[PDB]
Amino acid sequence: GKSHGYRSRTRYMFQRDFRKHGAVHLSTYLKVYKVGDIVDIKANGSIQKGMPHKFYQGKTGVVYNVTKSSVGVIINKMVGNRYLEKRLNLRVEHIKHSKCRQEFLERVKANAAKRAEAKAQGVAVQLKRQPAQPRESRIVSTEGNVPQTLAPVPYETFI
Amino acid sequence: GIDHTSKQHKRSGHRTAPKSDNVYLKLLVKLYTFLARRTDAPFNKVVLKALFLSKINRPPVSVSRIARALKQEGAANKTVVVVGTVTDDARIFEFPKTTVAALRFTAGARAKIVKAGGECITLDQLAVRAPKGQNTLILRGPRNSREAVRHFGMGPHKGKAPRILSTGRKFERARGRRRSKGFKV
Amino acid sequence: QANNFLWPFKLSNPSGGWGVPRKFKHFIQGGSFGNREEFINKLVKSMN
Amino acid sequence: AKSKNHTAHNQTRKAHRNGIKKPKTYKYPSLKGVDPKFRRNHKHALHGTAKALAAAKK
Amino acid sequence: MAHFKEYQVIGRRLPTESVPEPKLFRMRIFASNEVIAKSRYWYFLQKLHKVKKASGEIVSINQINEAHPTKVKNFGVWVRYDSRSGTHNMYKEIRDVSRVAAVETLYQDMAARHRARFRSIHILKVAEIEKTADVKRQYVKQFLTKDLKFPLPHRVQKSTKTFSYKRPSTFY
RNA sequence: GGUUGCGGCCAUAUCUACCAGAAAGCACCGUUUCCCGUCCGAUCAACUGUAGUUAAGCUGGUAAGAGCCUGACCGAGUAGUGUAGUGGGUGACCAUACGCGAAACUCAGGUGCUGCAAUCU
RNA sequence: GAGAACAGAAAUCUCCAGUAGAACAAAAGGGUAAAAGCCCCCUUGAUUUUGAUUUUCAGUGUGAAUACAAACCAUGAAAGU
RNA sequence: GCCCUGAAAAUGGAUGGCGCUCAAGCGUGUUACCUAUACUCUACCGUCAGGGUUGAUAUGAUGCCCUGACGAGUAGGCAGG
RNA sequence: AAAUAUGUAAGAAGUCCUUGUUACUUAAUUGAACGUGGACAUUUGAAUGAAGAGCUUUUAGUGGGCCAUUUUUGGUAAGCAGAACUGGCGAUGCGGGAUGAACCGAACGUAGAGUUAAGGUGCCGGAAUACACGCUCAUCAGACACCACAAAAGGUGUUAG
RNA sequence: GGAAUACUGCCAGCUGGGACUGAGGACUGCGACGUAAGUCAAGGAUGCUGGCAUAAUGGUUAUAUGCCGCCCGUCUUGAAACACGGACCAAGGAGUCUAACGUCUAUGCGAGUGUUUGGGUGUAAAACCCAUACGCGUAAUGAAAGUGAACGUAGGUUGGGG
RNA sequence: GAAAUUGUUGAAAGGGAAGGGCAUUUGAUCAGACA
Ligand SMILES: [Mg+2]
Ligand SMILES: [Mg+2]
Ligand SMILES: [Mg+2]
Ligand SMILES: [Mg+2]
Ligand SMILES: [Mg+2]
Ligand SMILES: [Mg+2]
Ligand SMILES: [Mg+2]
Ligand SMILES: [Mg+2]
Ligand SMILES: [Mg+2]
Ligand SMILES: [Mg+2]
Ligand SMILES: [Mg+2]
Ligand SMILES: [Mg+2]
Ligand SMILES: [Mg+2]
Ligand SMILES: [Mg+2]
Ligand SMILES: [Mg+2]
Ligand SMILES: [Mg+2]
Ligand SMILES: [Mg+2]
Ligand SMILES: [Mg+2]
Ligand SMILES: [Mg+2]
Ligand SMILES: [Mg+2]
Ligand SMILES: [Mg+2]
Ligand SMILES: [Mg+2]
Ligand SMILES: [Mg+2]
Ligand SMILES: [Mg+2]
Ligand SMILES: [Mg+2]
Ligand SMILES: [Mg+2]
Ligand SMILES: [Mg+2]
Ligand SMILES: [Mg+2]
Ligand SMILES: [Mg+2]
Ligand SMILES: [Mg+2]
Ligand SMILES: [Mg+2]
Ligand SMILES: [Mg+2]
Ligand SMILES: [Mg+2]
Ligand SMILES: [Mg+2]
Ligand SMILES: [Mg+2]
Ligand SMILES: [Mg+2]
Ligand SMILES: [Mg+2]
Ligand SMILES: [Mg+2]
Ligand SMILES: [Mg+2]
Ligand SMILES: [Mg+2]
Ligand SMILES: [Mg+2]
Ligand SMILES: [Mg+2]
Ligand SMILES: [Mg+2]
Ligand SMILES: [Mg+2]
Ligand SMILES: [Mg+2]
Ligand SMILES: [Mg+2]
Ligand SMILES: [Mg+2]
Ligand SMILES: [Mg+2]
Ligand SMILES: [Mg+2]
Ligand SMILES: [Mg+2]
Ligand SMILES: [Mg+2]
Ligand SMILES: [Mg+2]
Ligand SMILES: [Mg+2]
Ligand SMILES: [Mg+2]
Ligand SMILES: [Mg+2]
Ligand SMILES: [Mg+2]
Ligand SMILES: [Mg+2]
Ligand SMILES: [Mg+2]
Ligand SMILES: [Mg+2]
Ligand SMILES: [Mg+2]
Ligand SMILES: [Mg+2]
Ligand SMILES: [Mg+2]
Ligand SMILES: [Mg+2]
Ligand SMILES: [Mg+2]
Ligand SMILES: [Mg+2]
Ligand SMILES: [Mg+2]
Ligand SMILES: [Mg+2]
Ligand SMILES: [Mg+2]
Ligand SMILES: [Mg+2]
Ligand SMILES: [Mg+2]
Repeated sequence: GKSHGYRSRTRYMFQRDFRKHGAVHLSTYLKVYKVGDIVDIKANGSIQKGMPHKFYQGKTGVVYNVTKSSVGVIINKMVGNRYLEKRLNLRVEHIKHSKCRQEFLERVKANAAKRAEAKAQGVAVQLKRQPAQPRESRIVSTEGNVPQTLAPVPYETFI
Repeated sequence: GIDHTSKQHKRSGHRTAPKSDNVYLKLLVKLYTFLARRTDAPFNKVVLKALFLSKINRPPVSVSRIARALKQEGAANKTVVVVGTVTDDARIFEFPKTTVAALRFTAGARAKIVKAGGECITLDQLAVRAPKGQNTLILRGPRNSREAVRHFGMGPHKGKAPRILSTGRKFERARGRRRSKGFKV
Repeated sequence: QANNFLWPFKLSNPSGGWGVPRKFKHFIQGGSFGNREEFINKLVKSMN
Repeated sequence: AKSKNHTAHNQTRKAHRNGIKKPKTYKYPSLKGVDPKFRRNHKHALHGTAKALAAAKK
Repeated sequence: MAHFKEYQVIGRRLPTESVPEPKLFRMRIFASNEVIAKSRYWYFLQKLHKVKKASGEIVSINQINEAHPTKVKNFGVWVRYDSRSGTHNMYKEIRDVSRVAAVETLYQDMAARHRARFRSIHILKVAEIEKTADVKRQYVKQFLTKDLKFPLPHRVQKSTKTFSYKRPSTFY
């Protein structure tokens, strides 16, 4: 009958990336995690100990614990109509620092600056982001660039 | 039609009067909705609602919980207000002076307060002395000390106490409550 | 703030009608829906 | 006498009435499952700094 | 699709730093309004060029009116179209007094004879046939003979009341 | 710049065939008392740095080289796809409207970058 | 592939090539090259205590599994495991 | 493309019927026109909400007064009668 | 290697400076975690919306479902059997599709006036025997989605290419 | 060369015909017109005139005419069904009471509470009064023997109405 | 001294059921309000 073991349906998920099998490079072990850090979760199939269940592949959570060979990650998972808190013991091989945050940290650190650069000068800042605006007017010149007239082309077969 | 985004004809959820039939209660309410409509003091608005509350949502305040509150920094001359009844407590030996305005004082409570040369005031007397609730400390009692709430949220690993009549070894203490008997909770 | 202040406008049906046999295809296919650019003014006036 | 076997039909309608409630979030979450050796030390650390504050209120 | 205007439409792909002033291309387009016209433009540019509307821009849009609207002209018309089972090129000739009139009767004709709706047609070219005798299709040659005259037999007048006291006459 | 010891990214570093490499280094290389390991001092161990050599390792350059890497309105706004119609068609299927948009292909350009430390005409 | 008495398609000896085309009880999929395969050396961590966690879920049980704490040991020059 | 052949079933019989042939048929275009418990404005009912009003010397404070929005319903819940 | 779908982030529970606590951890007052004191307010860190948001108890009915577009399995097929996402019917009248659970339009308090939807406007029947260009003649013509069927093949009928 | 016109759009340009509504009930607002006095179409209709004063209008009813309308009740995915019950009418005819309970609410009293087994008393099954116990609560946890709730302003931190 | 059901009298309708909805004509019948 049906079958639904732990690593069920994961053939291509935990698979290894073309011409990237073998030892994991040492940078994966030199990276350093602190409680609060935001991490993305993705399984290294060659590292059977400490694997995320496949539900958590592609998922991003927060470190809550740092352990000898691992980090404890809390993921919010929705079951029924509600989220429940989930805690994952993952070896450092199945985790990386998420950049889901840099645009923020980089933007903060920058936002402080142009605020100083304003204040100190005599204000007028405006530092919220804004959506793509529509385009302004413009004058396109014809010089070197007279318009080429095209028409639709007849039916033809090649074969 | 309207693609409604939220339930129609929904009642706000809040009492608007009390459920009680007591004339004197209804009179205090006559008083305090006036005060609330015409004084912009927030105290009056809070008091109005508390008058509507059912018995559960107004646990008794003990005279010792009053003595504590008067121990706050800068609070000793405040007049404590309790929109409910005030109960006695032999566990405190030394009880301060003050003025407590409340709906009911048990016999032993007004005794203790009065023996210390303090004063029991009804809510309307409070209104007259403090139309904006000036210099007033509102105390509420423990709502979630009730026996009922012991049993709210019963379920595995929740630690919340069976609805049970008899208790003892041999009432709901075997399979499911210990590692050696099926499992534990 | 200005625009939110305005309750959504309640309009009537177009007075001289929709100008098309069937409303629910794009303006570009002889329907009524989508961006009809400045032709909105004729519609909305007929509706207002 | 056979019957339907399974369907999700209508299940997300039901979950959306009361709604899919977002996770709910606390400042100071539980240390549940945090390294005991850490916690043991954290316990004395805190005790220590409390003392050093009540002291500074001598 | 309606009563046609003819439009010059001009577009280009958007400028970029390394390529400011992209090339600029033009199409004549027969449409009932400029909204359908810019639409048609983008439709054909994408059959010809790496572009689409999100990465291009309309530069200009102008209605072209007939130079000599009360001068009878012999049009050559070149069309691509799809049938129920294949796609086909066609040459037709239309005698009228404007390109715009001429293209209306073309769609009409294509709808009537070949059952081709508007979506299925591409006008490839509309051109005025300068010398009679480069006129090729006989259903027009016919109207070029000298001193041409013809009666309209069997005249049928529209009654305006439901009853009539005569008995009509189709004389003319 | 060379070179070595430890490296990071892990082919622009790999593969095939040629050739060039000063100085130092590294290497090949001599030995069998001693620790040590072998069917075999080939590997592994020790000892000399003496006796010998750039042949190989190593490093670099060559090639309308194989591979790999990068780019392009090269192919292609193609294939596929989200949304629309009381659109076409017996049907199989297919056009159109508002969007998103490949892979192969073709051509061009490239063939390791770099951290710590010691050393060198 | 090219080589060596008896020796042959197949015995045992050697060199070259070899990204895994093998092997890892078992189905199949994943994984793995100074290994996770093959050969050897030492061993009992397949042990002790009691919690937390992931899958199945009601976020019950059971199975199975993960990462720590507190012991006692194994191995290795060691980091470690 | 339209039409024609290919094209056989049981009571008499269905483009809904009548009937229609430069259609009242097929393809396409342009106006006008008809009409839903829908949309717009208005009155009245009720429901929900937000305001105002104890000042006596007259009559409903669960009252009175202003204002806005909303109204389908089996099983079923509650409410006022 | 898409499209659709999908995890996280877009700040006061934030960012920076100073330097306290410990039995953890470091060669090390090193780190780690929690802190004290200090500095910067609403363009404080995208959009749109918000008849507010959060939270607690308790209890009914239900636990045969079925249909349509799209994806889709088994089957020659089925008004057949089985899944996916949404939308419906069931529980729902009203206008249209003559008729019809599910299609189209549109969701209902009692009414006036107006305007429309989908669908129509020869007569039945409210509304042009309206306008305009073609095509079609059938001794079993054709006539509007879902939908109430027709194919290979063939015609020196006629049309345009 | 110089105009006109079409088309599309704009005007806080003027103006005619027709239909439905007229909610509200002193005044109070925002205005408009006037040199002013005053006036007005400016927070919801008034003025003038006629007819009848009654079955005239209106209600009710029967019938006719236009259009529309299938038997209800039931189980069911689906019933007007070629599914079941029901010829007709009266009258009867189905969630009750009790023991012990959960949640909610009202009321009394409150670290307590509960007079009604019983006693006293009586205008006699009522109403009125009451001593000792008992029950639940004020302590928990262990299988049990047993032990049994302040380091501290009954703690620190963050939010918190008032 | 109800209803089902029945006789007589009076009034009305009735081309293969009857009964019902919205609207008005026609007949019969009737409240109110005028002053
Ligand atoms: Mg299976
Ligand atoms: Mg294992
Ligand atoms: Mg307790
Ligand atoms: Mg008009
Ligand atoms: Mg008009
Ligand atoms: Mg009209
Ligand atoms: Mg239509
Ligand atoms: Mg209008
Ligand atoms: Mg069965
Ligand atoms: Mg079945
Ligand atoms: Mg079932
Ligand atoms: Mg040398
Ligand atoms: Mg030896
Ligand atoms: Mg040697
Ligand atoms: Mg050696
Ligand atoms: Mg050499
Ligand atoms: Mg080397
Ligand atoms: Mg090459
Ligand atoms: Mg598609
Ligand atoms: Mg379709
Ligand atoms: Mg295997
Ligand atoms: Mg190794
Ligand atoms: Mg074992
Ligand atoms: Mg169980
Ligand atoms: Mg288990
Ligand atoms: Mg027919
Ligand atoms: Mg007809
Ligand atoms: Mg027609
Ligand atoms: Mg007309
Ligand atoms: Mg209505
Ligand atoms: Mg309305
Ligand atoms: Mg209702
Ligand atoms: Mg998303
Ligand atoms: Mg989402
Ligand atoms: Mg808003
Ligand atoms: Mg609000
Ligand atoms: Mg429930
Ligand atoms: Mg239930
Ligand atoms: Mg149930
Ligand atoms: Mg059942
Ligand atoms: Mg549907
Ligand atoms: Mg049902
Ligand atoms: Mg419906
Ligand atoms: Mg008829
Ligand atoms: Mg008519
Ligand atoms: Mg079709
Ligand atoms: Mg039909
Ligand atoms: Mg033919
Ligand atoms: Mg009035
Ligand atoms: Mg009035
Ligand atoms: Mg009268
Ligand atoms: Mg009269
Ligand atoms: Mg009669
Ligand atoms: Mg009928
Ligand atoms: Mg039944
Ligand atoms: Mg059945
Ligand atoms: Mg029925
Ligand atoms: Mg039947
Ligand atoms: Mg039965
Ligand atoms: Mg029967
Ligand atoms: Mg009865
Ligand atoms: Mg007596
Ligand atoms: Mg007696
Ligand atoms: Mg006694
Ligand atoms: Mg005990
Ligand atoms: Mg003892
Ligand atoms: Mg703290
Ligand atoms: Mg009698
Ligand atoms: Mg009747
Ligand atoms: Mg009537």
